[PDB]
Amino acid sequence: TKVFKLSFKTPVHFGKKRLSDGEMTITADTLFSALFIETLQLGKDTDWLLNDLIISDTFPYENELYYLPKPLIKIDSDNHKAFKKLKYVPVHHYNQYLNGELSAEDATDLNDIFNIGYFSLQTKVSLIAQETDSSADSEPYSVGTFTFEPEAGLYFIAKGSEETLDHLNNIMTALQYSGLGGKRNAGYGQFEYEIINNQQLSKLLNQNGKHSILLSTAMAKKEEIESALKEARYILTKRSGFVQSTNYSEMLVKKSDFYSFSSGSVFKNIFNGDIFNVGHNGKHPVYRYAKPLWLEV
Amino acid sequence: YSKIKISGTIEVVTGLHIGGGGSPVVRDLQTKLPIIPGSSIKGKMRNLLAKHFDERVLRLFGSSEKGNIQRARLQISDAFFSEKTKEHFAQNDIAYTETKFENTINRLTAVANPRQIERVTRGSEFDFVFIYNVDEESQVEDDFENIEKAIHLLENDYLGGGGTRGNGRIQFKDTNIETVVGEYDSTNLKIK
Amino acid sequence: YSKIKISGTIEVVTGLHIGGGGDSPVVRDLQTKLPIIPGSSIKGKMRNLLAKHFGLKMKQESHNQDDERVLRLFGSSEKGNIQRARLQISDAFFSEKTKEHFAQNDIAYTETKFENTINRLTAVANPRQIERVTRGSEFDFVFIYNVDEESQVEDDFENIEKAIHLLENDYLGGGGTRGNGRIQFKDTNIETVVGEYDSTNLKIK
Amino acid sequence: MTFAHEVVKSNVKNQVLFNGLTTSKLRNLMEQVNRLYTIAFNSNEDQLNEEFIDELEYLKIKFYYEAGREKSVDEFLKKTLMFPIIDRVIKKESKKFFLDYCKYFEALVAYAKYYQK
Amino acid sequence: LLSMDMSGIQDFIYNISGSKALKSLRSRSFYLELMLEVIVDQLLERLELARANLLYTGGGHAYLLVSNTDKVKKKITQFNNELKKWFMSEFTTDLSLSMAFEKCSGDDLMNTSGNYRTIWRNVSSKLSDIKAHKYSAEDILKLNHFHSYGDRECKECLRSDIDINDDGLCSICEGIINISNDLRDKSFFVLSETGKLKMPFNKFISVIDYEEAEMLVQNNNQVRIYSKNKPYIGIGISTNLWMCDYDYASQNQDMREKGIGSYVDREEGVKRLGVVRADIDNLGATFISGIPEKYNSISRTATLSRQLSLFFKYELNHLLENYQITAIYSGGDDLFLIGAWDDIIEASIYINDKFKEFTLDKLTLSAGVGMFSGKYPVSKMAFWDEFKKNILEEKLLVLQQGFSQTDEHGKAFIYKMLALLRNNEAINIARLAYLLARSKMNEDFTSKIFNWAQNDKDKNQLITALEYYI
Ligand SMILES: Nc1ncnc2c1ncn2[C@@H]1O[C@H](COP(=O)(O)OP(=O)(O)OP(=O)(O)O)[C@@H](O)[C@H]1O
Ligand SMILES: Nc1ncnc2c1ncn2[C@@H]1O[C@H](COP(=O)(O)OP(=O)(O)OP(=O)(O)O)[C@@H](O)[C@H]1O
Repeated sequence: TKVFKLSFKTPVHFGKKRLSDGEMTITADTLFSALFIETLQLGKDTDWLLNDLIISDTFPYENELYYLPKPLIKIDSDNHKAFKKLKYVPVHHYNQYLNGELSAEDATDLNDIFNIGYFSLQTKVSLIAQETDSSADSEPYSVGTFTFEPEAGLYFIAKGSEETLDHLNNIMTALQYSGLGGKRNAGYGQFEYEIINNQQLSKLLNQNGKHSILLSTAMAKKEEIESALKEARYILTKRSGFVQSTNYSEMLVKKSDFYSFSSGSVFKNIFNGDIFNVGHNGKHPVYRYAKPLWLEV
Repeated sequence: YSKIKISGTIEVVTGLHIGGGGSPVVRDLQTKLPIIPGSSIKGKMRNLLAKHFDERVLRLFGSSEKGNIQRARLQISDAFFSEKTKEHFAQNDIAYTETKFENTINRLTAVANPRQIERVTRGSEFDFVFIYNVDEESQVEDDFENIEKAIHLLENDYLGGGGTRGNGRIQFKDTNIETVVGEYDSTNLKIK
Repeated sequence: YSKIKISGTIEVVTGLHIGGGGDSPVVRDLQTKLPIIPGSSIKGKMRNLLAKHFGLKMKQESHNQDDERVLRLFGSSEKGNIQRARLQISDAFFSEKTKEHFAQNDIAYTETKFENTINRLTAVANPRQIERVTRGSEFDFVFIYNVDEESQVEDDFENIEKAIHLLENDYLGGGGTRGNGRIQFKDTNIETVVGEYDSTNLKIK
Repeated sequence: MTFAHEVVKSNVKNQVLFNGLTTSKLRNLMEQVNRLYTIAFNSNEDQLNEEFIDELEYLKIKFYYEAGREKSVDEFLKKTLMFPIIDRVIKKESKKFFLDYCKYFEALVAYAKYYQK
Repeated sequence: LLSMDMSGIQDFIYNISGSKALKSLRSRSFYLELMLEVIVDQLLERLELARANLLYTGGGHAYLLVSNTDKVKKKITQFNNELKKWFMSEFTTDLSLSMAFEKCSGDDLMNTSGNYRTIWRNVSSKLSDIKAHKYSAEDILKLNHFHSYGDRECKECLRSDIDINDDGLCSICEGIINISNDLRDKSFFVLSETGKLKMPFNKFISVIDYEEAEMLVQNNNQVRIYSKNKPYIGIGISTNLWMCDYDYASQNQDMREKGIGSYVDREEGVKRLGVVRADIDNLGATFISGIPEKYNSISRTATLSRQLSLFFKYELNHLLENYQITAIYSGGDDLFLIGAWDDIIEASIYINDKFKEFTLDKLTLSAGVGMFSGKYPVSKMAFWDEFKKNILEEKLLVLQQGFSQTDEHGKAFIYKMLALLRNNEAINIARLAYLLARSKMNEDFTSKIFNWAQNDKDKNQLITALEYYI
């Protein structure tokens, strides 16, 4: 169980609905998708890295401090205002939060100190139209990009057998030169990675409790969802989009809509996910990653 | 399979004006140091190369819109000032970006309305990186010949705005070719 | 597809005052603290003179449209039948040989010759000082010409020769009618920098 | 530093300016400083040229000679302390401080110009 | 005590990027408002009950005081089930509604020991934690297995699940366009079974005038006329719906609604757009805490809520009449105005003062205004005393008078001013001293400007004012 540190140094576009939307972190779906496409391009085998590996979502970090998503636990006060405005809780204070030891003023201070990047829109045009030869409008369009301070970035949580971890490290060595976002070929999204161990993160990841904090985007398989939702606090997130090299027409190929729990849901009955298939009318199967990575407290 | 890295620096022979804000120039909203978007480089190379001849230009950048789909083979990345230029200008106390004043003459009227434009200082150096993904062995020599031709045309052309008016001329120096993934020799490939 | 490069030097016959900074200084490169001739000024004067040579009508005065040849050579891309410019002007920099001469002979790069103003009915004078590059200095320029078509090349170079010939009998900079800013061209070279078109038969005086 | 402004206000006596000093008495003065201003603004390095050192010496020559001609010029050149600052500029060999002195004298000139009969 | 919350307004209202964006936004806020109104009315019909039972509506909330009967509870649960079915059928993530209720007694309402606030918080808490669990098992399975042949995203409305039609528009957004076209001219909206826009209970909304509405009344048709702030109507089921629908673009020579460029093309300054968002900062306590220990009755809470609703739904319409601004989202505690950069700022200050009058300086406003270029996706366009007295009134007026009296000093001179001021160095200050010496203003203007630049607070105010000038 290692973590992988990511520093960017170039703006990255991550996207929700259009190109001119900017987003800070990315989900396990696009992460596994990038790993899988990099593997296929490299020509190695996918069986090893399909049904053994567990990937957690990407989360941001700052100078020396790491972050995790806000648990969706019922804190019984009544402000319900400063906490709603909080999105990430530093690791130093995680167990303090889950025991209701976080004060309103401390929450305000954390919100004040949480600057880890800013948003930008760069305007771009496209003269590929008749403009080159005849009177034709240049078509302006915008892309949403997000940048980090020189001491920031994203990090991973990965776990599995050591052989799978070695394969993952190889693939990431390959991948640091492809992208991890949107307009990869337009100049966005190259990174350097580094493997680090953290004593505090390790203790947090190997705790023992009664609840569970979901750190990835997963969906229970058909026969286990019924028992999964006995006592659950969760939010669903729709995940759609097109696919890369499935048929002749990109604009005719579009993945089937899929729904999965978010990255902060709390469950009482642990379930195992699966790599659901979201293909139809296609030559090769298309995958989406739904497999949980729990922390028990 | 393997990946080839093309790294080097570019100089502005005359001032450069990408000007995404426009009359400002593109910057980073915190560091305020000007950059060069990779979209500009990619678009100018693609236009010049296409106008130099539609399979090879399809092959390098990839269109994937015409019922047949081709993944891009050459990735451009953004640029930033070199540390050398920052040190040099700080030592010599030189402003990073100039502001030229201009006009325009109304015919039958001959009254000039002024104009203000912001221009990157001459002689700055930007750092650039290209990544090439060799997917067909028998094509690397032709592809690099084409990319050299594209660089050659770009050296004899302009980037950004008002190129016919006397800005945007650039130059390429200190270019090395290094293989970083895989086992393809990248010592017989040249880009001037 | 080919491109033709035009190189030469522009000698200031008398004091040139571009002076885009507005006392009343002159434009300078901030890398070398030197006065320069912006390319857009050269190209604008070539445009104006060559347009005035050919037909320039009232209705033509209105819109900044002009003769098809001038528009063809300099590009409009404004209404309907747009034409991409075939000719690119570059800036001019204070050459190295004049660096050496003014260093060896200790010659200032810019005079400050004072002028005055005698208004009428009061005859009271009003003084001013302006800056202009010193006589005899030279600047290096480069042109790039695109050939989007094969047959027209001779006519375009004829028009270019005409434009240069007119410009040599006019002024750049300001106060031209008042003496400043006369230039002459010399040491011209024409070479096909990219492509496969010969240029041995092409000349610009 | 505006202490020049303070001294000029202290020098408006019951009105006269420096007891008979006029801006045109300063002609040769600002002409010399502006001429040096040009020759120095042309330079690149802050390490002063040594014919520039000679030129600063020649400027000090003009200072004593102007002081010798007129008593009001002498009073002006003594109280507002052109003379130690020139000496320290000669001792320091720094260009930026030379321009600092230049805007100092220009501040004096402008303020006096607005401060007149 | 029954409470309803609308899930996804702030997202679904802000997926607009088209050229007709402004027309949709007025139509989209009105669409969500009318959804809430028709759903609450339909509920009250189920309860065989009166309209007076609706204590508060606005934003995505609603509050009702209904009978505490097992019959009432079963009807509420059943209607919740059908309601959730319908929204899952039409949007499936973008819009959802929540139901919640908690028992209360007469002793509670009469403000005995502040338990009114306790029950208010309890119902809020139950509403806010039932949103955690929105989907049963079988529903979530039902969603994930539809290999259904569908088209692609609506241009005006960002939705993958939706299917486009002619000109790349789906049905919902085209109906939105039509009703937006009808918004400015016609004042009455009808609840009819054929209509134009799809609505919860197998109903449709179209537009009517008072005369054909009258005929509908004498047609004894099961209709509910919804009006545009019109009293003294007396037409069938009179529903003076409270809404602020103002647009300066209709004050021009053409009555037809115009695009965003009608406000961009102003020549009095840069061709840009202004946007303002405002929330009452002290509102949660105001509805919850109220007047402590002596006036926390249900009656006085109702009065407070209604007065806030009337302010945020009528007074804004009259206040905006002198500004080139169009009202988009108004109601609840949210205020959204879009228009010229100068007019947005002036109207923001003026409405701030007027609100301070209406609440007698008891409630305050938190607001933020930005500048963006024209025709930018309005979706992404949207995602006090010192500023008035010192900046707008004193320094801005000084600078305007000085720049109007002395010519030749355009954006270049002010931009050199900016270069000297932003880079807070003493060398820039000395340069600015020389620049003001060279400038041809009255000596008072120059002295005041220089001395403002010498103070950090005064230099920031000065740069703000002069940036406003351009
Ligand atoms: N019809 C509307 N059009 C535009 N904005 C609206 C509309 N109705 C309400 N709003 C505003 O949008 C805000 C954001 O709505 P949001 O999606 O956050 O839901 P909410 O009603 O606040 O409840 P919750 O967030 O708890 O689900 C509301 O608080 C309200 O002020
Ligand atoms: N006219 C009104 N009558 C009754 N309740 C209202 C009215 N307008 C708004 N509200 C309610 O008051 C609540 C205020 O919560 P909200 O988070 O929207 O603002 P807030 O808590 O004041 O935010 P902030 O404190 O950050 O300004 C809302 O949930 C809304 O339902």
